[PDB]
Amino acid sequence: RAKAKTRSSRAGLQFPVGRVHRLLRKGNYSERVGAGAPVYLAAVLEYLTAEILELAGNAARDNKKTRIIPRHLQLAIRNDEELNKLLGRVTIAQGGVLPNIQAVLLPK
Amino acid sequence: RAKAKTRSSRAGLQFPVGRVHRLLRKGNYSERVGAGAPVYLAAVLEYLTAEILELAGNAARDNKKTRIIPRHLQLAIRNDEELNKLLGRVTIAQGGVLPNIQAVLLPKKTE
Amino acid sequence: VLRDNIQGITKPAIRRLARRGGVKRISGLIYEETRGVLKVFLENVIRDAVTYTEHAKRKTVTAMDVVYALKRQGRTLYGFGG
Amino acid sequence: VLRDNIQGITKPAIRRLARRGGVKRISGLIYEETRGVLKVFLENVIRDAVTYTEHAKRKTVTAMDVVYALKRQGRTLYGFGG
Amino acid sequence: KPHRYRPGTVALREIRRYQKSTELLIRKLPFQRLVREIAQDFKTDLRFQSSAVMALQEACEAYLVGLFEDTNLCAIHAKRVTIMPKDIQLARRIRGERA
Amino acid sequence: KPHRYRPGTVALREIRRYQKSTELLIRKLPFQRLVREIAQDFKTDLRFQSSAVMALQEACEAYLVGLFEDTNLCAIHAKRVTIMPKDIQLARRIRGERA
Amino acid sequence: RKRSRKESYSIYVYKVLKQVHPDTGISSKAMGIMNSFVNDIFERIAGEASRLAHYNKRSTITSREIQTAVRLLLPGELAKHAVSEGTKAVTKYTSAK
Amino acid sequence: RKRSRKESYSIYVYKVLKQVHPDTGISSKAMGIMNSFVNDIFERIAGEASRLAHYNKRSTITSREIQTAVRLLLPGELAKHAVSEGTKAVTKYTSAK
DNA sequence: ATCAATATCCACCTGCAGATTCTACCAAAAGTGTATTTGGAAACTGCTCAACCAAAAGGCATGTTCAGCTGGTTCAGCTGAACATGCCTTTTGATGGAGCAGTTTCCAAATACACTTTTGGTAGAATCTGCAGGTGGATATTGAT
DNA sequence: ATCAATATCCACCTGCAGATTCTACCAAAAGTGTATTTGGAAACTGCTCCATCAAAAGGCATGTTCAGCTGAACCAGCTGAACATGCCTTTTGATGGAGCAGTTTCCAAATACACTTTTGGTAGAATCTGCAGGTGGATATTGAT
Repeated sequence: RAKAKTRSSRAGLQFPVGRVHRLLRKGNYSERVGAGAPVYLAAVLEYLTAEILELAGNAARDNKKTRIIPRHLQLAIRNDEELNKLLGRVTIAQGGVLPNIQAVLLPK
Repeated sequence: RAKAKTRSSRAGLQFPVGRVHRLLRKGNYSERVGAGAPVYLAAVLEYLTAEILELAGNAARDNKKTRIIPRHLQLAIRNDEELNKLLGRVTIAQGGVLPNIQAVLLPKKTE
Repeated sequence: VLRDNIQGITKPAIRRLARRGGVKRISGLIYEETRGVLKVFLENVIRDAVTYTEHAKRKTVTAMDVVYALKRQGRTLYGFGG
Repeated sequence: VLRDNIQGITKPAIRRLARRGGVKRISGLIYEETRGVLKVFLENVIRDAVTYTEHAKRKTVTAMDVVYALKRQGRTLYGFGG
Repeated sequence: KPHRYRPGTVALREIRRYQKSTELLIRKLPFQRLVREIAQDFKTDLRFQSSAVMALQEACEAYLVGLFEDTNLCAIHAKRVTIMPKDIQLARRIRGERA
Repeated sequence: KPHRYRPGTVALREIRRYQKSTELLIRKLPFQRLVREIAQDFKTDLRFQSSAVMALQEACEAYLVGLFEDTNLCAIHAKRVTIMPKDIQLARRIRGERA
Repeated sequence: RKRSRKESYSIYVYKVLKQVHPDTGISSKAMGIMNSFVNDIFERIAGEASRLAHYNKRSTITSREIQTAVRLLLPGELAKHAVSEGTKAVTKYTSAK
Repeated sequence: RKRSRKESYSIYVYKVLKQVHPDTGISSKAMGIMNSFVNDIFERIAGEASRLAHYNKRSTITSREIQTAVRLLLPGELAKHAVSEGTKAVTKYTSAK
């Protein structure tokens, strides 16, 4: 009975591999689930989470705020071409819009 | 060993209830499937087929054709508001479009 | 109150929304059209939300019912669970 | 000599398509924009089609790969199987 | 004589102000009443959670802002600065919101 | 002197003719060559089924006709009858085809 | 001896067509379009039913989930007539055991 | 004694945030938004992997289907960096048995 | 109105490519019987919602002023629609091998599945600190001149 | 270009409203050992795909002409932005009791599964006929007169 290790630590990840495995089994996605699928998926979710938080933290520093709020997430997403494509039809609650005024109407 | 009666005839339907049941089991939709689900679904699919074929046969008679071709299916769908909504983002191969010309560019009246 | 209805969605609130949209000047006839458009959107969403409600044999519409109704119209909403 | 091969989608074919769209008069600059638009659309579809090809370990692009690629772009196509 | 800003300057100030903040711009109570009236015609004696109403308000507001954005681009396209019903009808027609 | 129709009448005849028929309007072979080049930039020595090419052709033409319809509405909206690149860019921007 | 086996809804569509319009045929392409249509509606309904069952912590898909899915996906009178046909079919099935 | 148990991704998001920006907190609403986000991407990927498996008559979902789904759903460089991380993770797992 | 050069509708004919039907083999659809598990229904409970008065207070209604916005009118390039002309790119068999999509059969190998043993994650309680709210001055933004 | 009158920042204090951390425990993660399906390696094979010719003809690439079109000013209403004043729906704080969302438990009825057994579905072969082309004629449109 060797000591209890977990898969997130073995894979070098923070996200929970085991829970993702259970969620795949439970949800009628496939009859069986391979060992590598939840590791790969967890890694992808971790990378994307880090990227969003990175940009929101940058936006947070521009506003001199130490805590991330939804506004900073909306600004991060809409200012990133690829995230905007991925989330082009998604509504971020309490996000607002980008300070974008069409140039021709702003004053002489 | 009583004689073989199909589920379709018992339901008074033409579509195959048994095949639909097999397709629900095979496809990871639910772990188990109730007996009434495939009957209901088969009835809905049969009704919609009858509606489309009905409108398509009317369009066929309009063009003096006895055989339904894809064109008639496109005309049937786009001229029916509810089918157009259901299939609004669907492309019918070899379907074409409706003879729709925007009214203001077609020729002048005092002519 | 003036219609017991959508007219409680006053002109200045619609103006504010247009301002957030970057609109500088607004015709007087826009307001009723916007109200109708809003009413249609709402009707479809509420219809689906209530349908989910009815399926569960519940008499209370939850936030999740709305999120799913919005999801099927391609307007996924984040922040209210799921 | 051939013409970078995008040019085989000739001006008269685009004109015909515009005619099916109910378009009566067409500026000379439309054609290049249309070619770029078509290329983008095609690029995305074939990319997904080839991805489906690679996953199946097949060397022949089938109609089903295209149909699925189109499905994921919200442009479901009927008439070529499935 | 009172100080007076020319037409458009204050509108721009409101645009910058409301695009900087995120608070909801529609009143909570009439929205709840509208929701309840519409729901009444489908099923009687329904109740609503407060977060369901906040979700609907957020969805409605995000939908309308997006439509005013598309409308403004259509208006600007016609060499105008005033949005009109035909611009809204155009935006909704092109998105396929066929009503 | 040769008989001569005014500008617009035959264009209208072409509209009625092509809206009555369903035949493919783009040439098969150039489309095949375009497809093979693009695919070559993703993966080498790929082959294609003929029905895959026909499916792509149907999709392309349905997409373009829909875009030209929206473009025409945008042109008419600007009190014009001639479509211009800015009309296409507007139509694609409103659909969210951001490219 | 090799020969595989590919299923379609062709024979059933043709039976329904003969029921609604006895004096009328159909091309092979149109039958293919109808088969594609049927497959699409099948997946849409089953997928929606699946999400409802998951949201309500329900492991079974019954005729209730189908009915609800139909009311959500189809508009007005089309939904009402289809639901009526499904209900009548289920009552006929349950009676004639 | 009654008390239920609602799971969330909150603790893992907070750990990642402290790894990327040690001197930064996060509100509860934003955390809820991130949890919703994760659930959405989960459902999208698993659903796409499921369809790929069904089309190729395969009953097993492997890291290959995840990879393919990722390449289809995510664009360009985002896909390349995420895919790289997944491959790295599976490689570390398989070696540290 | 008149009237002549093209386009299109319509009557009829023809034959062959694809629609329709017939006949065979078998994978899949029903029937029995048995084992599994789960959905309906009843009891309970405390979390949440509908009603609901008081007040305060920030927002909305109506009316007035007038500034510049919009659509009607008109006019000088202009350029993109039709034809004519020639030509050369695309169509439609025909060949004709190359290679690969199935198809089957075997076998290590990845993984469900029952059981056992911990321990990570979350629900409630105890500290904590970043910014909501308020305010005091220091500059940025436009209108009239 | 500068004064006048607002707007909004630059900066600070406070304390409190959520936000972070501590403690507990139990439900899910993880280990162990058995049983069961599955991906892939290799052999067969014949269906379909790239490449080539071949002869033609139908679309298209170039060039020529001018008719409505596009943009562009000018200006006469005209109606839609801003503010005052003032009235009031909406909002915040309470209150509190009622219904039901949600959890727990039990059991007839619903349903998976293994074996068996008949037969509806489908593939290829054999009809057969509806419409793609083709011929001729008869209205019906544009456009100059």
